[PDB]
Amino acid sequence: ANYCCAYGEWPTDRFYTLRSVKWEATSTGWWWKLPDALNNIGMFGQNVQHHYLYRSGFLIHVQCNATKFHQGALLVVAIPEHQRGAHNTTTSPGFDDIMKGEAGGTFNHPYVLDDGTSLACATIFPHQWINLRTNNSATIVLPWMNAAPMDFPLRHNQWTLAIIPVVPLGTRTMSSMVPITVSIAPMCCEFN
Amino acid sequence: ANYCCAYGEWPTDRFYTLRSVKWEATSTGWWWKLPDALNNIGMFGQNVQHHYLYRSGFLIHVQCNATKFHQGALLVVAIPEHQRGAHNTTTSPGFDDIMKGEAGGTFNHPYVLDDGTSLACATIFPHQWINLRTNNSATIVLPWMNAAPMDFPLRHNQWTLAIIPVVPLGTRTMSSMVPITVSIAPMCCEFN
Amino acid sequence: GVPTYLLPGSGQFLTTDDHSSAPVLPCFNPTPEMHIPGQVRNMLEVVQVESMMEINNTESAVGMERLKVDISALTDVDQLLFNIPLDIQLDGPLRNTLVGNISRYYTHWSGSLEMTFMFCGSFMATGKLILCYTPPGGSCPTTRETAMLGTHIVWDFGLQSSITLIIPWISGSHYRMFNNANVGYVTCFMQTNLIVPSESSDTCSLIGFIAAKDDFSLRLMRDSPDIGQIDHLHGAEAAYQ
Amino acid sequence: GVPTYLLPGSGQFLTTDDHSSAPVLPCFNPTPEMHIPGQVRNMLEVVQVE
Amino acid sequence: GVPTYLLPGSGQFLTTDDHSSAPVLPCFNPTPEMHIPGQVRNMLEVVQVE
Amino acid sequence: VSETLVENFLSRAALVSKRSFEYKDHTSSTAQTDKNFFKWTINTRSFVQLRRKLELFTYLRFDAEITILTTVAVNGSNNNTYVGLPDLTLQAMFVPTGALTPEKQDSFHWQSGSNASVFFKISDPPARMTIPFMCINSAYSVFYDGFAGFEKTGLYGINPADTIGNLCVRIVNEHQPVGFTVTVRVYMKPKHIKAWAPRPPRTLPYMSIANANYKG
Amino acid sequence: VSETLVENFLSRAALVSKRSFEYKDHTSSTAQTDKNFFKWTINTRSFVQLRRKLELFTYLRFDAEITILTTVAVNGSNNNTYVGLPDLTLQAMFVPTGALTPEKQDSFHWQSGSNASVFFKISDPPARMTIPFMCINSAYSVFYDGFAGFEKTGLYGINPADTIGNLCVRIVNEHQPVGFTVTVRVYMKPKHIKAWAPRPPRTLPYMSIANANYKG
Repeated sequence: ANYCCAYGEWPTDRFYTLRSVKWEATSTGWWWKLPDALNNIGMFGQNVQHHYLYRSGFLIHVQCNATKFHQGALLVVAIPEHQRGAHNTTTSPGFDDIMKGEAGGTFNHPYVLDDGTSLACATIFPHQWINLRTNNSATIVLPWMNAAPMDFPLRHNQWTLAIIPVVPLGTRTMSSMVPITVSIAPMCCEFN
Repeated sequence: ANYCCAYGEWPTDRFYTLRSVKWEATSTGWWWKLPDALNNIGMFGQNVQHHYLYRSGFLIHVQCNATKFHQGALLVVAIPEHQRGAHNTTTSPGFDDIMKGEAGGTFNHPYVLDDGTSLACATIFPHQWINLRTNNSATIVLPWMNAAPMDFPLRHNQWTLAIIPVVPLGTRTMSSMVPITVSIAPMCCEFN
Repeated sequence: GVPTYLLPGSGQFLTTDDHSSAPVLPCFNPTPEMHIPGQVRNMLEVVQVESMMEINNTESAVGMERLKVDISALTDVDQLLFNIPLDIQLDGPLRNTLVGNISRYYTHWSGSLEMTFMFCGSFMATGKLILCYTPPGGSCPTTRETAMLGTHIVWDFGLQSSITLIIPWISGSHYRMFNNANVGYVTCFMQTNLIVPSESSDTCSLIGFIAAKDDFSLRLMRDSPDIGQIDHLHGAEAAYQ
Repeated sequence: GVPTYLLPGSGQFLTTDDHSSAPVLPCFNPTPEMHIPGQVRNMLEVVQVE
Repeated sequence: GVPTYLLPGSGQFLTTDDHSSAPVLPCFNPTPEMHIPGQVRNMLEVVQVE
Repeated sequence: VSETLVENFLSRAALVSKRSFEYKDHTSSTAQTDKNFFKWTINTRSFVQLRRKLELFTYLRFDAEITILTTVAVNGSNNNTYVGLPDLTLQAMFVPTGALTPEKQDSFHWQSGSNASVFFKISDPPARMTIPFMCINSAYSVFYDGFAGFEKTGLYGINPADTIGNLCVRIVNEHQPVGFTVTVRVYMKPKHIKAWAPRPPRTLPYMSIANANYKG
Repeated sequence: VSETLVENFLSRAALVSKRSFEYKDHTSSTAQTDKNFFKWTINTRSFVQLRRKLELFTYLRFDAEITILTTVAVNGSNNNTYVGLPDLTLQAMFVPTGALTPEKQDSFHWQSGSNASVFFKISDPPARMTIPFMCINSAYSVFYDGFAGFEKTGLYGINPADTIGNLCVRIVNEHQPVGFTVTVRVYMKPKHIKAWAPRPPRTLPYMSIANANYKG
């Protein structure tokens, strides 16, 4: 339903549905590294384990379950090669806090995207808007996005799907709760 | 009636008539800065106040009321970007004595045009001659005369209309008096 | 065999010149280029992408809380919701946008900007706003009736959720550029109160975006003052050792 | 690859010469020129004014 | 007669360059080459041998 | 009839600046802002002859060609043995308007990639570069009948436009044990000249560079 | 509209290294690894301005043009008689990745035929050579969201690809009886630039060269 096709281009229907995240009035955001997630869980994971080279392009679907009395705005942005940095330290981020798996991570400085850039200019990336008064879903298609025809899924993440609440969720009762569901479907399913 | 069209070119009929000036046997001259005058007095002034950019080209008409027993010669010259200097001082002229409004100013050194140039070579500018034995009127049309397509009327004067008596007015009685009337009509009346 | 004479300015190193150079390591074939999706050839298409503005101009606001302005049930009719000075190369709402960051790399800019506002309240929230634009020569209005004298648009966000207004063509260099600002303002006033159902939240938020149109131009590239030369970064002698 | 020899008077600065110069700040487009009314191309038409 | 100016990197010896050289002992005809059986023009056919 | 064209009439190379600066290693903090470098804002009112020749038209449009000829003289002190004049390299940087001008010989502004620079040696043909037409308007305003700023304090006759830029010249070499005197001679020659609205010539010798005041 | 192209936006020559080394005959074993030669790995993160300008696209493909401008200053000691600055020849060797970098001024690696070298004199126009695109991938990775090695110890953000190579500069001449100070200034200018996937600019000044850490 009115998907965003990233950069102008167009390259099996498994749609691995991740566990829903809890959107509160104090949430900062969530992110998933696409090759890091979606593996070791399904047939895509077993193929990624059995092969050194894999092909992708993905298909992201994000859904929100909210009533007509809920308000808030969500920015769904896919960042290519989102190399994130640490905070108040010169050491590099480690494997444990870079590779979060299917659980994913949470932003601690969403205003700078944990990189030092600006969240305001994040719209330059392929993105969609979720305003809980006009729409409650967003679909993004992604390209290959690599400098080389081959890469190693276990060591390099191609895309980073980020969901950041620009406008905090609100209702008359301050116990608001809206679940967000993310579904990822690899495309062309090539593994060699 | 046989107007001077300045430089060869050709680009509403309000004809704001200024107060007449008194031409004596000891007069030195008069000058008006065209955007400086003609504003804050009429609809052109209100448009200039309401807009930062304005378009012009003007239409100058000068008339003299003299009998057949009067003698004298008048040089009506329009000077583009007449930046005038001070006398016996290194300081620059001020806003108060540069912007004289619709009243206009008077030359104190007409032989050098208050600039340090020569009044003899002032005929290189668009000009007309008023000899009180052949004609008593002069009409001058002006072009846009600016380096940029836009300018600020409140801060920059485009033209300077100067009237200098080369031959002093004379009659048998030394109480001579001839009034000079100046009428200015903006052209195309554009304000944006 | 060919008689020649040297010209003035020969054997000088000019940092901005286009001369062919001797190819070190010739007969080496670089890796052939393939199609990487998404390619920018002109920086103009970068600034034609909408970016969030820091509408909330209060100095107390920091972080994400300065990206939105709050319309409360006690905001009261006839109150200035926000004021946006229209000056790209100036600290303010547009300083941290894409258009501002790219324009800070150049000296002369000219073109028309487009501004979009999105209402992010409840589905049943209703109200009206007045969006006023003032030309570069003028003063920002303070009250509703003097705001209504100039060009304005009444935005009923009960039905519409987004409003777009196009700033007319403007040349920043002529208008000042260290004339030695006031290039224009965009203001918002509350025409009515904010009406929300009891179950919904009594506070709604507004966000704004800015982008350049296809007539935007930039000239005379300079050095951006955004980030200053750090004396020395952490790992700097590794390249030399 | 081209054998050349320097001529007398090479590497001299002659104040009256017409030689192309290296354009500082290339790829910079100057402001396009518009029609300003009244243009003098020859000084002769200046002296033909009384 | 031809106005020229020297470019940066002139009069430098680059060990990897393809420029014609002055032939010492010109007008000397080398021994004409005959057909020697077995000739390698590309190193690739060398590595294609088991 | 070709000799009296405006291009031939105005396109004559003229000396526009003849400043000299010291080079020795100033251990003490003295002679500030001119320790080892020379700065000059590109204008045409410095020399009376060229100023009067240019002040015959209201509007001008031209490209300035800059030739920098520099000579070194033996430091007029210390040992007189003529060991020679070492090949000192110089850096001439053109700073267009709206950019930052260096304040000292070792400032970081000398390394900016935005400002175009020319490196040349003392024993080479003089450096030469041509500055294009760099005005926001369609032509330069020799005369300006207006005030620069929107405040009443704005100076009369100064156009915020024009102001081609600044020229900065320094000695790249780190202070040798023996100092030297460097004389910098820069010549400007307008090219592709276009002129509008001729004006009467100027009598009554100039009293200032900023304005057109006279002593009558 | 041609001024705002990516080629014109990124193809500006910028100073990337300004190291200087001593030359005198060190009879004693001191100042190791920098006795008479200068080594620099070709990167772009050294200077903040160029690093921020480059860190606007995810992928880049360009050829680097290197200009080496060197000046010699009188040794700040011993006799002050300005006998002159002798014409010292220099050797600049480009060592691509996967090759051996010299460790001393007199190592045999300076004579290798595989590494391309440039010999130039101190009193000549500055040396200039252009390095082609030398990555195994189709483009350079400004940002790399991955770990280099297959072991978990591999550093984050460092791509085993890219790594254009090293630049080594030395004084070919055998130690003169009097030493000297040599300043090496090298300028890099990308050419034939292609860019992909533009990125938001960088606020929050850099805290390191290896990573993208911030102080928020």
